[PDB]
Amino acid sequence: AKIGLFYGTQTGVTQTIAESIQQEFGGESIVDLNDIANADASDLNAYDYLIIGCPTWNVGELQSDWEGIYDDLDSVNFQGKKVAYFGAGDQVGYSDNFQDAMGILEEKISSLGSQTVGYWPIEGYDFNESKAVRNNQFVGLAIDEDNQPDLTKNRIKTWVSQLKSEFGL
Ligand SMILES: Cc1cc2nc3c(=O)[nH]c(=O)nc-3n(C[C@H](O)[C@H](O)[C@H](O)COP(=O)(O)O)c2cc1C
Repeated sequence: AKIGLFYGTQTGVTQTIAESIQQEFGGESIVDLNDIANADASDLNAYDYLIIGCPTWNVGELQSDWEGIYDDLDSVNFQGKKVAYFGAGDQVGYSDNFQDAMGILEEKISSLGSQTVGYWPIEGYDFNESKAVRNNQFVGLAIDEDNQPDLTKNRIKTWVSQLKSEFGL
């Protein structure tokens, strides 16, 4: 497929989100679903468009699978690639580290030369701090299944519509 979606998940929430995003784009012919646990950093070179999904764990940390491959990301040339991000988090229980993982990954990947696409508004959330916020916007789609499960479907539909334009679809 033209778009490669790489996700990491601990309790399965991020995977379900990834599956809905794939479905919203039109299926396997449009988006390849890849678990980062089974991937090598170089697998990311094969796509011009990437979607990175990662839930925040422990104290504002990367999901373990993303944690593992983090240092290897330096070996991938991201120049010219357009990358979107999404993450699962808990704004109530971790109000000081909401969606930190997504922020940590975007900081690293954008520093390697990629173009971030898919900024999302912060107004629909209530949190104190997040490493995923830049100039009053999230760097990617923030999902909260713990506190706002009723908003997920529409958030995904809206975000995917937004990305289609930016990914040339
Ligand atoms: C031990 C623990 C630590 C967590 N830490 C954070 C955090 O620092 N920031 C955040 O936004 N969410 C945090 N969360 C919420 C999770 O990211 C959230 O439950 C998410 O749906 C987990 O996704 P997964 O099933 O894909 O791994 C934490 C949850 C648990 C159980």
